[PDB]
Amino acid sequence: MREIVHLQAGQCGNQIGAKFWEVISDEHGIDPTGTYHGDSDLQLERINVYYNEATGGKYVPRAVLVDLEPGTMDSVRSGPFGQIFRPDNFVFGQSGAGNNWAKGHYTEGAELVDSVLDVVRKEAESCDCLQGFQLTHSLGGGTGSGMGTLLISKIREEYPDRIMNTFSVVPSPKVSDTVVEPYNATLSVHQLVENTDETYCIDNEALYDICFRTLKLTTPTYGDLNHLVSATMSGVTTCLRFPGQLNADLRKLAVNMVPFPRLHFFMPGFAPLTSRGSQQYRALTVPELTQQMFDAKNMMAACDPRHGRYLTVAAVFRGRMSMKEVDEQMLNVQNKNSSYFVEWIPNNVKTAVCDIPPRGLKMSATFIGNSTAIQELFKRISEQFTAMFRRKAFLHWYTGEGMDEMEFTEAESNMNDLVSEYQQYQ
Amino acid sequence: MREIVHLQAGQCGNQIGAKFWEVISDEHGIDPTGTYHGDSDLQLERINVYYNEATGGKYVPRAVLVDLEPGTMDSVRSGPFGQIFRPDNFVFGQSGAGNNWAKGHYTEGAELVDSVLDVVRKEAESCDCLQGFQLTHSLGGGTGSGMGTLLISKIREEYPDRIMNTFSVVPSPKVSDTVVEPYNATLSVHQLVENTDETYCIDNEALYDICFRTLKLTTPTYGDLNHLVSATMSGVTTCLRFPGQLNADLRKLAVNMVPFPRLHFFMPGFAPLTSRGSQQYRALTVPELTQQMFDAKNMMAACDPRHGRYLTVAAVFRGRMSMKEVDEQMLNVQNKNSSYFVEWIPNNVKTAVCDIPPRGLKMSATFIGNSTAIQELFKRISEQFTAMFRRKAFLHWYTGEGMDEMEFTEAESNMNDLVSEYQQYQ
Amino acid sequence: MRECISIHVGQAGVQIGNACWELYCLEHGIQPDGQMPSDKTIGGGDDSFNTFFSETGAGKHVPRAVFVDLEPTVIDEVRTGTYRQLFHPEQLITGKEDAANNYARGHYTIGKEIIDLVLDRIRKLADQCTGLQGFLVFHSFGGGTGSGFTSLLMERLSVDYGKKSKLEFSIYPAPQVSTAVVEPYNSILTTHTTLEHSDCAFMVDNEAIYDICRRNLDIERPTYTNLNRLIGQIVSSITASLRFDGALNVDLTEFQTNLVPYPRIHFPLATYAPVISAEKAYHEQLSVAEITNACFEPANQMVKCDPRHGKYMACCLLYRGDVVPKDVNAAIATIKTKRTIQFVDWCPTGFKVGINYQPPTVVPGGDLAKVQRAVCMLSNTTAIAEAWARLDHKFDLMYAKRAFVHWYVGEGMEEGEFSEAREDMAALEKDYEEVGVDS
Amino acid sequence: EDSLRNCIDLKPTPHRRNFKKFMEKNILRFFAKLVTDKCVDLDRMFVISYYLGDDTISVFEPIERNSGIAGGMFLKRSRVKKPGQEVFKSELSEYIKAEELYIGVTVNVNGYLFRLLNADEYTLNYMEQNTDKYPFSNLKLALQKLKQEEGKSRELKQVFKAADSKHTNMVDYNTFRDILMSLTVGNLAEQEF
Amino acid sequence: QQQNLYEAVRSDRNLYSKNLVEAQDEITDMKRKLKIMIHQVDELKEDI
Amino acid sequence: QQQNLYEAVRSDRNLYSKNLVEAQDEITDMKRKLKIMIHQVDELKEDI
Ligand SMILES: Nc1nc2c(ncn2[C@@H]2O[C@H](COP(=O)(O)OP(=O)(O)OP(=O)(O)O)[C@@H](O)[C@H]2O)c(=O)[nH]1
Ligand SMILES: Nc1nc2c(ncn2[C@@H]2O[C@H](COP(=O)(O)OP(=O)(O)O)[C@@H](O)[C@H]2O)c(=O)[nH]1
Ligand SMILES: Nc1nc2c(ncn2[C@@H]2O[C@H](COP(=O)(O)OP(=O)(O)O)[C@@H](O)[C@H]2O)c(=O)[nH]1
Ligand SMILES: [Mg+2]
Repeated sequence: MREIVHLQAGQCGNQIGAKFWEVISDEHGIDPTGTYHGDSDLQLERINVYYNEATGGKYVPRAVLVDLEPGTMDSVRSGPFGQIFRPDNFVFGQSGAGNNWAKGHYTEGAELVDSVLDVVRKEAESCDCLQGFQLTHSLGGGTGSGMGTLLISKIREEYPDRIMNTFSVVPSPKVSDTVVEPYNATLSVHQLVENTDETYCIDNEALYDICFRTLKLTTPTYGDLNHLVSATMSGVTTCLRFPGQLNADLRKLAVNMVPFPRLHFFMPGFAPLTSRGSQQYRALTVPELTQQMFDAKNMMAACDPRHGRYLTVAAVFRGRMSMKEVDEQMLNVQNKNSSYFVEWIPNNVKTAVCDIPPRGLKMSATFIGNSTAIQELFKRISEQFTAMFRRKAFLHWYTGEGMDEMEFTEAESNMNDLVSEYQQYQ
Repeated sequence: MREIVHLQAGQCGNQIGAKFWEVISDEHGIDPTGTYHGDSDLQLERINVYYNEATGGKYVPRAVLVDLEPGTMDSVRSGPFGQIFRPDNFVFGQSGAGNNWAKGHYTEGAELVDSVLDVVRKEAESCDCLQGFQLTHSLGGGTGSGMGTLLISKIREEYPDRIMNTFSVVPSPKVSDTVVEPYNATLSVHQLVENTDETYCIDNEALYDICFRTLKLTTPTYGDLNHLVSATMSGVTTCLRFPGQLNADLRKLAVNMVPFPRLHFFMPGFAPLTSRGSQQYRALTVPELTQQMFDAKNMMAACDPRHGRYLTVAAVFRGRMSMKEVDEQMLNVQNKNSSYFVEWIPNNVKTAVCDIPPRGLKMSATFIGNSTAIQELFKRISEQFTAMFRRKAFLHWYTGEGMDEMEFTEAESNMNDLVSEYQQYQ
Repeated sequence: MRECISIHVGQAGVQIGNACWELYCLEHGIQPDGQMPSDKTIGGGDDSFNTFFSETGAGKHVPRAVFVDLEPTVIDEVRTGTYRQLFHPEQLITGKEDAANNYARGHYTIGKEIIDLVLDRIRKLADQCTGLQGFLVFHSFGGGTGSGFTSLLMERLSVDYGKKSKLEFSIYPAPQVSTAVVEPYNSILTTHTTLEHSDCAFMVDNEAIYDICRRNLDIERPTYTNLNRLIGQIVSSITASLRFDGALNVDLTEFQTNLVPYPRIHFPLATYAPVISAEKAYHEQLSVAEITNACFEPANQMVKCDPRHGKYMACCLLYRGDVVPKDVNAAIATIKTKRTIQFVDWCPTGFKVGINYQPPTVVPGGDLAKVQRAVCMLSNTTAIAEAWARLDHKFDLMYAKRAFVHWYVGEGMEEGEFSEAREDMAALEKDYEEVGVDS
Repeated sequence: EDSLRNCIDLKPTPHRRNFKKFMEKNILRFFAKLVTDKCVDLDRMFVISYYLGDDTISVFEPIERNSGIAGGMFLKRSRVKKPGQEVFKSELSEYIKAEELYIGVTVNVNGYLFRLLNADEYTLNYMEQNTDKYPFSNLKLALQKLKQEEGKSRELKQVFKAADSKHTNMVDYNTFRDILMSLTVGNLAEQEF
Repeated sequence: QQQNLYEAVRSDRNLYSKNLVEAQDEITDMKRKLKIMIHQVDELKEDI
Repeated sequence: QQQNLYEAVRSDRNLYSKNLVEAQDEITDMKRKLKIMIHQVDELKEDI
């Protein structure tokens, strides 16, 4: 009906997508063998959106799995939900990109994209009515930042009348797991801002903070952080594959949250989050969900929203639940925090209501939000890039593969224009 | 009833016809003893097309098994299906040819041709209403190419109003397993294009491409290669043996594929080829079958149809289905690939359907297509002949057996005139 | 229905033929007595022995070869040794006086009195076999019998049987060491016969076997009793497709047309690989690519020349053992990629392969290891003209002082054959440079 | 065995045969005859050879004088499938006749029934030397199968003495057959005999 | 580099040719509509 | 040779795009003609 193609690049994109294909398989009641074992029939009426039918009742996921280093695909098949992925969808190279944007884009990631494009185009024609693309990667690496932005470029020039929903794991200063990623961050937002319509910035420091103070777990491994991300992955589009009373697809979110062709950088959220030891003492109510969507503690990006002003906010609700309490409290948070929203546009909040909550919960709410506090997210990368390009360091790895030094100046120039426009409209 | 007489010459022809007489024994339910062991009754309504009836409920193949060395006759008679072939159907010589067309066509093949006529004319006259002939041979060998071309000219002089189709084994650009095969093959195709109605060009390297890439197998023995050849051999006469919505003989395919008496070179293919891991995840569907047809990977000839363009296309389908997506999807690939078809003739593609699919399968389809891209095969053996003949290379094996140099020049001149008119319909 | 006949000439021939036939005993399981072992009371397992061994109603298998030599001393060790009951009492022809390192003694004066005795048994072995491809000749250049008697044997055999195949395995003189002095006389004066009265002729050099056996098998100080095992390992891989089943069989007629492009160009070259010890066998994996690369390597080359200085005209693959055809094509397509190996521009397809299923057997006390796959080269190249050039230069400076002429003139032959044999070769070397010249 | 690798691994690897079994491994030869309905043309003695390397069976018929048929070879070094059918979609690896061949076992090869009648002397030496695999070559168990009828063991002495008319130690194989089947125990198999 | 550019430009050329064929089809169909309502013009002229 | 092929294919692609633009311009022009004679239809219907 409205099919979404999922693309996975980089090691971070492969791990999150492996968690993403696990949650929606649990939501639709699909065992790791490939059959369907559920109770309600509503999980079967809308099944072609995320899964493809095969003979014998076997369901296969419509996804593309790409990475030059074949290290992570051995772990993907060895995981709990790894038998369902198609071996024709496992496209890999021979040598890793080595944390270099040059090798990931123009030398080693330049001949594998022919093989990636034929799998993507084959799965595109298999769909009945294509709805768009969602992709996951990391900006701080070589394969995900390199081939991800390459694949964004090559698909946008071939499918113009579609949408791109990018879930990018942006680097953090204190959780800096690389020393060269200022180069890769600046050289990927050049390709991101011109060929994407909706981009979700995810940080690791925000997720480590949430699992400490909100969930209260002392061992937050990557098998848990990807679960928090995968909740927002499955909650953004829950009105596309389930009934409700006020439905909203990804294009309706795009036209309600993107007023300008360059102001399309978001900040996600998910807020029925409780610890195990405090489940008994909390009332699961619409007022308590509304309270904890909007605080700075629950945002999945390392930015304080109170240092800036929101432009647009959208909330997607799930569950059998009222509407006056939704409309009053979304109006109440606008009236109380009047200084936290810009005054030149009214009704900044979009609401969508569904019918089916996820398994093991009563009601859910997914938060997405455009804000001008992403200036602090990109100002740090600016100062990192300027102080690092000033002495021309970490550069022979880039000029030894074909690119001139002028592209570094253009990436800083594009990004300086991006922080000019948000400050102008704040 | 219309019965097919099988001709099987050469060592290569013996190794592919042994597999050919295995699968139709497997499909018709013929045990190695010689009786019938199956479940249904419609397998026996038309079994005289390939099998002669005798006492005790026994069936022998309607084939002649011809070779000059007797080493591979003990190979045929002691195989898995060696006791079904008639002992009197083996014609053998004593002094082998040994990769020389000249000995096979004028000295060694001049005596055994009379004895094998007496075998075939005795067998062919016993048929009630003989449909036609079929042949398997290799162009690179002394027996199949030297003497099998004598048989081609001779039974054409004796049975004019018949049909004869050849599964010819053309050389490969890199795999080439002779040093003197331009002398073995160019003079064979000089005698072939005058006295043949249909020619299927089967190349070894294309089978190596299929088994490594499409089926993902690592040890492709000749038994594995000959099944793919034998699959499309049984796949062209399916409607002859079984009822369907629209039947088709070899005569019905010939009158739709060849528009002129010197344009009779085809390029076979087979659809259901899928790798084992991808068997369970791929939906066996009529658009999926026709998607794998026109891909240049699937083809059994060492030619690229993108370099040339098609002239006529045949599709013979197996399995109970609707005729809708056979009709609709071939029109789509006719309309999408506007530059890959001739424009001076419409409706180039012929439809045939059969009710019974092969064993262990639901739907199947066979590709038979005339193309101008086979000129690349003829020009490649043209430059190898030209760069060998000018300095009288390997000539004392050829001019010492009677035939003069004017035969060699006419072997070129007929071939250059053949590819001259191949260019004109492009 | 298929049979093969071998003729071994000279002390080299009768000594390589002993190791050639003990391996033939071991591939078919023939005991030195001449039968199947008496532990096995029912036999006739497969008629692969019919081409090399005869059949008697008492169960005895008799070989189908003949041994000829003018020296009785090396012949009668076969009569005295372990295999006395296996070999026929007549199939080993004995002379009385040796040719003594000469050409005229072996040709005109002593070779005549035994040329009729062998031809009776050659005819007797010819009407036993229903189908005969041809005759294999195992002769030596430096020997008196291998030069003089052979130069009348191939001449008389060509008119005894017209279109029968004629293969030669010649013990070529080594370019550096030699056991004699007058071996250029024995080598040149037999080439006039062999260039017109032979179909194919592989050359074997002893000193190249010396270094190969030393540096590869890790056996220092070898002996002829193990070199003949290596040569006898070469002969089995050639006739493997005739006896044993394979994916595709190569005949004795198949490669004689694919390695001889001109009647004056009938000198291919042999090479065997892998040649490794038992200790080296299990450490190194033996892929099809890793055994075909050493074959084209001139270090493992079995005649002392260099194809890098020359250029190939034809080649022949003899694959025997656990081999699949997929990586055979990947190997030969990789061989066509290196520009170090150079082919001529007029033979763009210079490959013929042969596949055999059964891996080679090993002998107790042998040097080679138990191997699962092997490959043999029969390649024709123009680098033999480098070896011929340094052979005639030695011949010309030796003839310039007219040394050793009296040993030949007084035997009966004239001295005009010395000038003709030098000149006929000189036209042949002119033919060798003209085929190597491209357009 | 070549196509297992597509689900064993994402990228296939060449199949690895048993180097150890090929390294230590002679040939076990059995005498066989053809078993169908009563037809006069089929009285042919075959010999079956188990190779013990690649686990492979080859059947051959020696050429017989003044016979109307001359079959040099029946099978060429190819493995044998038991008659249990189940050819396609078999989830397990296929069943192949292992090296379990006694005297008297009718083996169904390629639809042709072959009755084993005799073994070569090397084969019978293998039978008696290797007995953990073959309990039918135990002398101790062979005599334990006879010890169950000690009541008739006294009568068996007069039964033997009736045949021993010339006071010799000298009896026939067919006689030693017919007393041991006139016991009518039904448990004396031909291999134990 | 030249081969990649040539293949991409050839694919774009084939796409442009297909779009030209589509434009011709639209021209023909809505030309037929134009003829239909031209006949309507003639009918209403007869009505006047 | 590859440069010559790429430049010829680029010229052909530009020609095909130009022909597509011309066809779309014809589409728009007789769309304007269609709407003009539709206004004419309305006028003579008012006359009727
Ligand atoms: N490779 C190899 N070469 C051998 C062998 N036996 C002899 N030769 C060669 O034969 C040469 C000596 O000539 P002979 O063969 O002994 O002489 P002949 O053929 O008996 O002729 P006459 O001595 O005149 O009787 C030596 O230079 C060796 O190179 C052998 O077993 N293996
Ligand atoms: N939150 C989270 N971050 C991850 C995960 N896997 C990888 N990352 C991040 O990805 C970054 C490394 O990216 P990298 O694998 O080198 O990218 P690539 O080389 O292009 O594939 C690190 O900074 C990690 O923080 C995960 O499962 N969860
Ligand atoms: N496709 C295929 N080709 C084969 C097979 N066996 C042999 N060939 C080819 O046949 C050629 C040799 O033919 P040859 O035996 O000389 O033919 P003959 O002399 O007429 O019997 C080789 O180049 C092989 O590539 C087979 O089973 N399948
Ligand atoms: Mg001697």
